[PDB]
Amino acid sequence: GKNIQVVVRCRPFNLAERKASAHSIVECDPVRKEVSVRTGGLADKSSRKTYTFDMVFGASTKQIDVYRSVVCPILDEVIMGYNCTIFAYGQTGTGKTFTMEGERSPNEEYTWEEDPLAGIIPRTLHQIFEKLTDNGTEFSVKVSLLEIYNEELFDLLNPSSDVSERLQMFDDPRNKRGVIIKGLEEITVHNKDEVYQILEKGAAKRTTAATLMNAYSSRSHSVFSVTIHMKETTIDGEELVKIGKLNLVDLAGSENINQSLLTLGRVITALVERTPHVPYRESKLTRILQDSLGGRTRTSIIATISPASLNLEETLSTLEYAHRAKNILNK
Ligand SMILES: CN(C)CCNC(=O)NC[C@H]1CC[C@@H]2[C@H](O1)c1cc(C(F)(F)F)ccc1N[C@H]2c1ccccc1
Ligand SMILES: Nc1ncnc2c1ncn2[C@@H]1O[C@H](COP(=O)(O)OP(=O)(O)O)[C@@H](O)[C@H]1O
Repeated sequence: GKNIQVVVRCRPFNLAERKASAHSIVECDPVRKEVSVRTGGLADKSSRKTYTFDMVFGASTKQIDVYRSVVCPILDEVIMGYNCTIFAYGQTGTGKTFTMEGERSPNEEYTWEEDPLAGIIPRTLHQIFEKLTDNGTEFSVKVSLLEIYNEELFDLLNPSSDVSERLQMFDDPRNKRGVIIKGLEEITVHNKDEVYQILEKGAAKRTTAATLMNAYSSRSHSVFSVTIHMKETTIDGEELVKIGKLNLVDLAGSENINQSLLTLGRVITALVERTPHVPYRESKLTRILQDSLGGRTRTSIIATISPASLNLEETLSTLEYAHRAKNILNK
């Protein structure tokens, strides 16, 4: 089969950390695909815990590095007409949103297409209209942003209804690994020069959500999905139809009440321990992404961590968690 691919990304020290000359307890070595953590002692002598992953990125990693090495390959499979999912997992403040969405560089330095701080989502949409418009492919693109807060579903892209409007989900009559999400708005994206606008509306809606729900940005789970309908007309004249779907999942903070987060962990454990029963149905998150966990979707997890000594317990928790997920087998 194809085991779930797991990569670790350690973010750098923030400006409010360097002024204190903070000592890092995290060492990354991409070539060895390892991440080493200082668990005690001194900088002259100490013990450490090491873990090997499918890939490892350190503080110096740029957004372009992440996209080229992990996303590009995945997007290509999506273009081939396959289903793919990428999870962002880790403690609040470690880089989940930065990685999945990115942000705008300060003082309007670049346009959104050239902003080096752009994350996976914008780069993906942009490239999509770049690699397909390149070919004589007849294609369409739809996006949806589904968010889960306290086990309730919200549409963060519907410009018609406000966030407070919760959605309903049901099991799909056909697909046994799928569900039906009543009301989930799907937005057609005609061209890259329409991408930014769609994302801005999402960010804006997220602000109203923050107002209404406590610690919304750290406790919610978000699923940004992109579906590509393609009518390919190869140079040989044959017209092949393909449907590609990609799920960019930004999970709630993992730091020590969140039924979806608890269940995801239990689903992963059940899968790795080969336990007969997998509790997918015990949460909205796992029911919605059932196929991404031991199913027929290509899945990858980007675990984000802090290099600060103060986050040791949480960083170790994140690594152990990510480490275990490597043993999951999809098809
Ligand atoms: C001023 N500096 C300090 C902060 C500015 N950052 C900011 O406003 N940031 C929010 C906005 C900024 C613009 C996009 C938006 O988040 C956004 C919303 C979603 C969502 F899931 F909601 F649909 C998904 C991805 C993105 N990516 C951002 C992006 C970043 C770079 C290039 C292209 C697109
Ligand atoms: N690789 C990185 N390089 C530079 N800054 C980063 C990086 N990862 C995160 N940050 C910054 O640290 C803060 C937390 O990142 P964020 O992605 O919002 O965390 P999370 O979504 O995991 O809570 C933001 O201010 C962000 O700009």
